Amino acid sequence: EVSGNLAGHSAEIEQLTKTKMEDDIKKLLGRYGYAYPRVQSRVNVDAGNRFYVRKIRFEGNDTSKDAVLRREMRQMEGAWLGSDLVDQGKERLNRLGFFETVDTDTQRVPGSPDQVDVVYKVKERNTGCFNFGIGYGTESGVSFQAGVQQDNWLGTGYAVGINGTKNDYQTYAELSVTNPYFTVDGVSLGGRLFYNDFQAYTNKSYGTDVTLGFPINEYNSLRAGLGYVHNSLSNMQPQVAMWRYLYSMGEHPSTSDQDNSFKTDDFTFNYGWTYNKLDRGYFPTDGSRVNLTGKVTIPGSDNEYYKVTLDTATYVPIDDDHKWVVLGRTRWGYGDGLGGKEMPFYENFYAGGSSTVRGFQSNTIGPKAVYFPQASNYDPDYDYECATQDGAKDLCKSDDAVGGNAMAVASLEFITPTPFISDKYANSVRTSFFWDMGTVWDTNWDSSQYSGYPDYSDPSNIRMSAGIALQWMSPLGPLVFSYAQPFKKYDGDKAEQFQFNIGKT
Amino acid sequence: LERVVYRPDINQGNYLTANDVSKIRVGMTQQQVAYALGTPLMSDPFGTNTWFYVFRQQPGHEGVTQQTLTLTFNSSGVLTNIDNKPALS
Amino acid sequence: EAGAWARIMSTHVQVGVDKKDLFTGFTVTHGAGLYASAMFGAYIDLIGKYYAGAEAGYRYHVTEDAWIEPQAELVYGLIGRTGVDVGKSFSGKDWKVTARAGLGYQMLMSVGLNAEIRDNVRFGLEFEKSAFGKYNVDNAVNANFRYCF
Amino acid sequence: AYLEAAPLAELHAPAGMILPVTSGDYAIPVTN
Amino acid sequence: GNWRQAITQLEADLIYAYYKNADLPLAQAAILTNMALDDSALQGFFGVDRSDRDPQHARAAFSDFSKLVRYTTDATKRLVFLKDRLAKYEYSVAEYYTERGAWVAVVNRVEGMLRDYPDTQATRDALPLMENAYRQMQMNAQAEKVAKIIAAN
Repeated sequence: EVSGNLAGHSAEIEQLTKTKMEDDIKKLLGRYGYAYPRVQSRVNVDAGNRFYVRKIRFEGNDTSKDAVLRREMRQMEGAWLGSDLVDQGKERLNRLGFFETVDTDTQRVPGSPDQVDVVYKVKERNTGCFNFGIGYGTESGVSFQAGVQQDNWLGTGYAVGINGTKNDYQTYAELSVTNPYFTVDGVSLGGRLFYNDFQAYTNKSYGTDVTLGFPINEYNSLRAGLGYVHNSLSNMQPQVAMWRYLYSMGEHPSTSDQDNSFKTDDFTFNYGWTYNKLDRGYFPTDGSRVNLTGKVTIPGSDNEYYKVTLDTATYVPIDDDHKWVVLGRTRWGYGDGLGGKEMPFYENFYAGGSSTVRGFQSNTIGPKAVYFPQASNYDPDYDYECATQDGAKDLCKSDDAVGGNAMAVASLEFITPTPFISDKYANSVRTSFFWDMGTVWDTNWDSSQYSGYPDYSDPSNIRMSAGIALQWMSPLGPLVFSYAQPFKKYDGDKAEQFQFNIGKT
Repeated sequence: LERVVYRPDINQGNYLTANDVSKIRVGMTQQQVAYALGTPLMSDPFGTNTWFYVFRQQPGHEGVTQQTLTLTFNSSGVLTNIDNKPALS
Repeated sequence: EAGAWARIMSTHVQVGVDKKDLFTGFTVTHGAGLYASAMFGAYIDLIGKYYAGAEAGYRYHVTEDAWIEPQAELVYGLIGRTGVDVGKSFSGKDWKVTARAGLGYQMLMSVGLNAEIRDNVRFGLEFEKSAFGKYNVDNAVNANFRYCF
Repeated sequence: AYLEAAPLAELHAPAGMILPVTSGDYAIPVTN
Repeated sequence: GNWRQAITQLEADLIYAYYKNADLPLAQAAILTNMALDDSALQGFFGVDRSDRDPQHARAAFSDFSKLVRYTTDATKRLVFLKDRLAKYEYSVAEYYTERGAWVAVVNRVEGMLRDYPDTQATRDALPLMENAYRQMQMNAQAEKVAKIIAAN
């Protein structure tokens, strides 16, 4: 039987009842606002007093602006205390990714029977970094590379970064500024500008975009935006897939003619949808994340196409102490054109690399270029002779990836404890086992005209590899190292068994 | 969009219920009032011996509901008046 | 420490003796040459066959933070060549820096520096030049810097 | 920078108003 | 001498050398100024207002300078500076809550400023915040009192 000093909550306590139930009762009352109930047991519960929160203060925020932490709380000052109104605040801070640890505490107000002090403690993480360097010699000249990226710029909450490079063959730069909080209610605003002039064929492009978004629920948010890209191409090497597109656009390049040009002006509309219930920024143990984005063209553009990309992952713990965890990952996407227009090749999907599929060379998975028989000053000993009139008299096969219109990648990763625990590694290094596989294939591939060549429309040629990976959030930023051994490969494929990259994505 | 974007519920002030408000009577001491209702959250910073109990809630995509209770005391700490405003004008 | 060896191939037969620290030997066929090596901290690497050349060197210590190491090698088609490396290490209460340079006659020369800061600053560079060869590098430099916030 | 800080000056009340009682802290004595 | 000698001299006075090289974790072995822990070269260069950062170090510095006063001529002005810097923190918090709408927090937060920093500029600038907060409700007498204190000053 159950009895107690309850404020009428007999139905709720009966529902709870129908050895640990005493704590579920404590949680129920904490939701109502009793900070220190007493339960004895044939159980008698003394609800106690109602409590109010006197003030909220933070310690350890030496770099971040105070507004950054207060905006993430749900419990307001001058209101009754609730357990649900603080614990979510604790989870909320972890999702920013700006802290090493998050602690919570409840203190009594001296001399005040019904008031408490709510205190949060954080340790700020070193997360940003700036790099530059040069390369110079009389043989090639001097090249420059520099840029900066930070998630939190001087503690103001703004996500910014500037990158670019200049060398003898290409000019590239981008600038991005995003404000995660434009209004007090969580409305976001940001965008970017870029320039990409690649002189090597000739490939010159530039453009900008602006994106708006806002939350719609506690775990869901929406995004939308606009942008513009300029594309001017010239002297492209004739290819079957490339000319299919050109014919779709109404172009008629001369047969095997290296002297050509093409430019387009494409206006697009951006949108997306996200879900995020993860309990950590760097190393999560629970929840799942879904990121669905895409773009469509609008009237007045030269190209007519759409693109949808899905990126999601799920973490499920095995051990009660979250030392054994299993991670699933999958990526999906699809695109096409409208009105008879093919999707432009510069938006094609690529797969492979240390980031997307381990053990394969970056962007080497997928259909390969098929070159037509011209002449050049590189024919004697420097050019791809089968692309000229002398090296070949028919269509030449190659291993040159062109990208596709559809892809699918998935992997299963088994996350385990490290070989040992140390103060510098206990919460900074994690190791795991994985199984990676995926596939990229084309559409509108006319296998009836080209029979002696591979059929790129058959999605069943699945690429697969496996290996071991090491993650480290080093003082110089995230780093991931891994080794994998491919098992299933097809003619034209390339592999890299030892790969690493920056641990960002 | 103004009515679409999610907003968290905001609570302000002390909790009140009719079951407890009806228990206050003129002649009670400050200790009896604080015991029955709890510690006041607002007072007159400029010296008036009065306590303010304000219950205000503003749910998302909802209007504002509130009740204002003003308690006045004499120099002896004895409650002199009960100002009950069940709703905002 | 010593003994004879022989090997055969699918009618050709090659024989020789391995005899010993400086180790020497010879080889003949049934098509001849000599070889030797040593592991002291000095080393010897001698190869002579009916192409010739030899490399030898030793790491010398000058200071507790500096060293000199000759590693000269000769190549015969005689092409003169030699290589002697030097270096020094630096440290402090909150830092350590290593600088490196060298010269190898053909003549290749290079310099570089590696600095290690307390937590978020990494810097280094390299420069290459050469002289008196049939080809030469006049001046080339590479450098990088990283600063983390 | 600290040498450029503006001077402090106590606020006064209009007749009929009582100011909050100064807390027992952050008291700076008059010095030369 | 030179700070370069002071570094060499570290092989063997220690507090000065730690200060000169900003060895702030080592200067605490003396247990006078810990103000260096409230700033950053990057924040300084760009002119970032540090009023919204953690004030606990400033509070400790205030306590130690008070103990020393209870060099004095400059320490007094430093105490005035730190007191004003502390008042700015409360001001910023009050503005945040005003924007969010937690008017009850605004009223209690400002009242605290009135009790603790009655002589700083931050308090005079904060005063208009209470009138607004009172005008979101029907607590007109407090708004009248605030208007009267504002008009006098």
